[PDB]
Formats: sequence, C-alpha cells, structure tokens
Amino acid sequence: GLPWYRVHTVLINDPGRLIAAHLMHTALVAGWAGSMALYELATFDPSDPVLNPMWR
Amino acid sequence: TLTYDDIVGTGLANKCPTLDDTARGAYPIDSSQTYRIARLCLQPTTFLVKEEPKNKRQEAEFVPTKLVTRETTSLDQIQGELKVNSDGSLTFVEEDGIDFQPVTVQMAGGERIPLLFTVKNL
Ligand code: CLA
Ligand code: CLA
Ligand code: CLA
Ligand code: CLA
Ligand SMILES: CCCCCCCCCCCCCCCC(=O)OC[C@H](CO[C@@H]1O[C@H](CS(=O)(=O)O)[C@@H](O)[C@H](O)[C@H]1O)OC(=O)CCCCCCCCCCCCCCC
Ligand SMILES: CCCCCCCCCCCCCCCC(=O)OC[C@H](COP(=O)(O)OC[C@@H](O)CO)OC(=O)CCCCCCCCCCCCCCC
Ligand SMILES: CC1=C(/C=C/C(C)=C/C=C/C(C)=C/C=C/C=C(C)/C=C/C=C(C)/C=C/C2=C(C)CCCC2(C)C)C(C)(C)CCC1
Ligand SMILES: CC1=C(/C=C/C(C)=C/C=C/C(C)=C/C=C\C=C(C)\C=C\C=C(C)\C=C\C2=C(C)CCCC2(C)C)C(C)(C)CCC1
Repeated sequence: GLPWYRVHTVLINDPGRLIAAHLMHTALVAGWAGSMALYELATFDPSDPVLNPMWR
Repeated sequence: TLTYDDIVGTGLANKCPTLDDTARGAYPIDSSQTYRIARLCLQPTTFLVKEEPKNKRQEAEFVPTKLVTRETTSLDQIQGELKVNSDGSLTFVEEDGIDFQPVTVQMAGGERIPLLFTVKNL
C-alpha cells in the first residue's frame, strides 16, 4: 500500500475531501488560536503595564 | 403616598428620599432648643477602590468597581442627637439605625473587595 509519508496523496484527485481536510486544518488552527488566547488570559497579570508588560 | 406593595421589588426601598429643586431654603436653628436627626439615609452610587501601587510609589488612584451584591447597599433609619455647640456649630451624634451594609464590589481583573460600608458611631 501507500508508505506512511504519502497517506495524504489520496486527496490529490479528491477536491471535496481536500476541502474537508483544509476545513479540518483551519479548524485546528482556529482552535489553537482560541485555546492559546484562553491560556494566556489564564496566566496574564494585567496589573503592571510598566515593569510587567505582556512581553515579560 | 406609597405602600409596601407599591415599592416591593422595584429597587426604591434602597433609594433615599429626594427633595425637588424648589427646596433651596434654610432651616432655622434655635441654640436654646434641643435637636435630633430622626432619619438619616445614605445611598451610595459609586464605590471606588485605591489600587495597590505597582511599586513605582507614585500616587495610587481610586478606580471604579462593579457592584455585585445588588441593591443592598444603603444605610437608613439612622437617628441621633444634633447638638448645638457653644460656637454655633452643629454636631450629629449617631445613636442607632441600620448604619452598616456588607458590600462586595468587583475590580477590573476580577478581584472582589468586600467592605463593611458604615457610619457606626458617627
Ligand atoms: C491537519 C491535520 C490532519 C488532517 C486534516 C488529516 C486528514 C486525513 N488523514 Mg491524517 N494524519 C495527521 C493529520 C491530519 N490528517 C497526522 C498528524 C498524522 C500522524 C499521526 C496523520 C496520519 C494519518 C494516517 C496514517 C492516515 C491519515 C489519513 C488521513 C485521512 C483520513 C483521516 C484519518 O484517517 O485520520 C488519522 C489521523 C489521526 C487520527 C490524527 C492523529 C491524532 C493526533 C494524535 C492528535 C489528536 C488530538 C488529541 C485529542 C490531542 C492530544 C493532546 C495531548 C497533549 C495529550 C484524512 C484525509 C489516512 C489516509 O487516508 O491515508 C491513506 C491514513 O491512513 N492520516
Ligand atoms: C502547505 C504546506 C504543505 C502541504 C499542503 C504539503 C502537502 C503534502 N506534502 Mg509536504 N512539505 C511541506 C509543506 C506542505 N506539504 C514542507 C514545508 C516540507 C518540508 C519540511 C514538506 C516536505 C514534504 C515531503 C518530503 C513530502 C511531502 C509530501 C506531501 C504530501 C503528502 C503528505 C503526507 O501524507 O504526510 C503524512 C504525515 C504524517 C503521517 C505525519 C507527519 C508528522 C510531522 C513530520 C511531525 C508533526 C507535524 C505537526 C503535527 C505539524 C505542526 C504544524 C506545523 C506547520 C508547525 C502532501 C501532498 C510527500 C509527498 O509528496 O508524497 C508523494 C513527501 O514525500 N512534503
Ligand atoms: C463564490 C466564489 C468563491 C468564494 C467566495 C470562495 C471562498 C473561499 N474558497 Mg473556494 N472555490 C470556488 C469559489 C469560491 N470560493 C470555486 C468555484 C472553486 C472550484 C470548485 C473553489 C474551490 C476551493 C477550494 C478547493 C478551496 C476553496 C477554499 C476557499 C476558502 C478559503 C478561505 C477560508 O477558508 O477562510 C476561512 C473561512 C471563514 C472565515 C468562513 C467563511 C464563511 C463561509 C464562506 C460561509 C459558508 C456557507 C456557504 C453558504 C457555503 C460555502 C460557500 C462557498 C461558495 C465557498 C474560501 C472560503 C478553500 C477552503 O475551503 O478551505 C477550507 C479550499 O480549500 N475554494
Ligand atoms: C501559515 C502557516 C501554516 C502552514 C503553512 C501550515 C501547513 C501545514 N500544517 Mg499547520 N498549523 C498552523 C499553521 C500553518 N500550518 C497553525 C498556526 C497551527 C496551530 C498550532 C497548525 C496546526 C497544524 C496541525 C495540528 C497540523 C498541521 C498540519 C499541517 C500540514 C498539512 C499538510 C501535510 O500533509 O503536511 C505533511 C507534514 C509535513 C510536510 C511536515 C511539516 C513539518 C513542520 C513544518 C515542522 C515539524 C517540526 C518537528 C519535526 C516536529 C514538531 C516538534 C514536536 C516536538 C511536536 C501542513 C504542513 C497537519 C499535518 O502536519 O499533518 C500531518 C497537522 O496535523 N498544522
Ligand atoms: C488520546 C485519544 C483520545 C481522543 C479520542 C477523541 C476522538 C475519538 C474518535 C476516534 C475514532 C475514529 C473512528 C473512525 C471513524 C470512521 O469511520 O472513519 C472513517 C470516516 C468516515 O466514515 C466511514 O467511511 C469509511 C469510508 S471513507 O472514509 O468515507 O472513504 C467507511 O469504511 C465506513 O463505512 C464509514 O463509517 O472518515 C474518516 O476517515 C475520519 C477518521 C479520522 C478520525 C480521527 C480524527 C480525530 C481528531 C479530531 C480532533 C478535532 C480537533 C478539533 C478541531 C475542531
Ligand atoms: C502534535 C501532534 C504530533 C503527532 C504526529 C506524530 C509524529 C510521527 C512521526 C513519524 C516519523 C517516523 C519515522 C519513519 C522511519 C521510517 O519509516 O523510515 C523508513 C522509510 C522507508 O519507507 P519506504 O519507501 O521504504 O516504504 C516502506 C513503508 O512501509 C513506509 O511506510 O523511509 C522514510 O520514511 C524516510 C525517512 C527516513 C528516516 C530514517 C531515520 C532512522 C535512522 C536512525 C536515526 C537515529 C540513530 C542515529 C544515530 C546517530
Ligand atoms: C464542535 C461544536 C462546538 C465546540 C467546538 C470546540 C469545543 C471548540 C475547539 C478547538 C479546540 C479547543 C481544539 C484545538 C487546537 C489545538 C492545536 C491544533 C495545536 C497544535 C499544537 C502544535 C502544532 C505545536 C507543535 C510543536 C510542540 C507541541 C511544542 C514545540 C514545537 C511545536 C510548536 C512545533 C460549538 C459550541 C462551537 C458549536 C459547533 C459545534
Ligand atoms: C450534532 C450534535 C452533537 C455533535 C457534537 C460536536 C460537533 C462536538 C465536536 C467534537 C470536537 C470537534 C472536539 C473539540 C476539541 C479539542 C481537543 C479534544 C483537543 C485540544 C487543546 C488542547 C489539548 C490544549 C492545548 C493549548 C494549546 C493549543 C495553546 C495554549 C495552551 C494549551 C495547552 C491550553 C452531538 C453528537 C453531541 C449529539 C447531538 C447532535
């Protein structure tokens, strides 16, 4: 069968499932953005923009 | 004149009585007479909390907060003596009343600040 590093080549002649896969990828990235924002909000101390800003 | 059933649940019970704009007069004080405050009412509209200074040690300001304990904040039915002093100044000496309310306000960032809003022994 397909080698492991070629599994996604099944999408090459499958525009619909390629769109599905792109949707899934986009979903993963946006989910990442959401969860990252949430973790930072769960850790960020907003009490001192001068000596403890976000980049610290 | 309003009854309990007119007021109940409206939030008016937590409001102090007001006077209309025509009430800009003067109430004569007789230094020979004794006086009392029959009803003192205090209705807070804003709670400010002094921010805990970063460490810059400059002027730390009072910042706005959000009331989370609802319309439970007013002091009322407070009574006490109104002394007329030798120098013509008046001194209110609080004796009793509903002269305290526990209040929780919430700071930016979520920190809750409970306080005993009071004028006890005023
Ligand atoms: C953008 C991400 C993405 C997408 C859209 C796809 C989409 C596709 N892959 Mg998959 N794949 C991915 C990533 C992705 N893959 C990765 C990272 C791997 C390596 C593990 C694989 C390995 C893989 C194989 C081996 C195969 C596919 C196949 C396929 C297709 C069928 C779906 C499948 O069988 O899933 C299988 C893939 C998974 C179930 C992903 C693994 C899940 C990981 C471990 C994360 C799960 C999230 C988890 C809840 C978070 C953990 C948190 C942690 C801190 C504990 C499909 C076209 C098949 C295909 O059609 O081949 C012909 C197929 O056989 N993929
Ligand atoms: C838009 C970005 C993009 C896209 C859509 C593709 C698409 C494709 N490439 Mg890939 N490729 C890319 C970037 C991209 N490539 C880059 C930047 C490189 C250089 C590093 C390569 C190097 C590459 C090679 C060398 C090969 C492909 C091949 C393939 C195809 C099959 C992939 C597969 O089945 O893997 C399945 C993958 C897994 C089952 C697991 C991979 C696990 C990785 C290594 C570690 C974990 C990754 C993590 C989940 C991703 C985080 C996201 C990241 C951006 C930070 C597929 C058509 C293959 C091919 O053409 O087939 C004929 C092939 O041989 N690509
Ligand atoms: C009407 C013209 C039109 C428009 C506006 C688009 C728009 C876009 N195309 Mg599409 N495309 C078109 C015609 C069009 N295409 C045609 C004629 C073809 C040939 C068949 C393709 C083939 C195609 C492919 C193969 C791919 C795209 C993808 C994308 C999207 C990438 C950006 C993205 O995902 O943002 C993020 C998304 C959002 C911020 C949400 C947008 C809200 C959507 C549009 C509302 C969904 C409801 C709607 C009624 C149903 C789908 C609408 C459809 C016309 C796109 C994007 C939505 C890619 C994609 O879909 O990635 C997932 C992709 O892989 N397009
Ligand atoms: C514009 C930026 C960008 C781009 C171009 C891509 C491109 C792609 N993403 Mg990624 N992604 C992005 C942003 C981006 N992503 C973001 C912001 C997130 C949120 C964190 C993700 C999350 C994400 C996930 C969860 C997944 C992808 C996957 C993929 C690949 C799907 C195509 C494929 O089959 O490759 C085949 C794979 C390769 C060609 C290898 C890519 C190798 C990368 C560039 C570096 C790997 C680093 C190292 C070896 C392993 C990681 C370290 C480990 C300790 C965790 C593709 C390379 C999917 C994929 O990789 O499936 C296999 C997949 O599972 N992406
Ligand atoms: C630490 C682990 C804990 C994590 C667990 C959480 C998820 C548990 C579910 C995993 C088990 C999946 C069973 C496979 C189902 C199946 O039938 O596959 C086949 C199905 C179609 O159904 C099928 O389709 C088949 C043919 S075909 O694929 O359509 O060509 C056919 O054989 C069949 O009749 C039909 O039913 O299509 C697929 O190929 C999808 C399988 C891939 C699923 C793994 C992805 C999981 C990651 C998702 C995370 C989301 C991230 C958030 C972004 C929004
Ligand atoms: C965030 C979510 C992350 C989840 C993703 C999971 C990550 C999965 C990573 C998969 C990688 C597995 C590697 C494939 C390994 C493997 O299958 O190789 C063998 C493979 C041969 O493939 P073939 O073409 O022969 O087809 C056979 C098929 O059965 C393969 O599917 O070659 C390749 O895959 C290219 C890469 C070579 C890699 C060689 C490195 C090994 C040499 C030793 C190095 C260490 C010792 C050094 C000493 C100094
Ligand atoms: C469905 C449903 C629901 C929900 C959804 C959800 C619950 C959400 C989510 C999202 C999410 C919550 C998920 C996710 C994302 C994540 C990811 C995707 C990430 C990735 C990772 C990476 C990739 C990294 C890698 C590496 C390592 C790890 C470290 C170092 C190096 C690097 C960075 C490279 C709703 C209600 C909306 C409605 C509709 C339907
Ligand atoms: C239709 C309907 C429904 C459906 C459901 C849905 C649709 C859901 C989906 C599912 C899915 C879609 C899931 C989601 C998710 C996520 C995951 C499970 C993973 C993750 C994450 C993580 C692991 C974390 C990490 C992070 C990073 C990323 C950044 C920052 C840091 C941290 C660490 C936080 C049902 C069935 C109920 C039934 C009825 C009907």
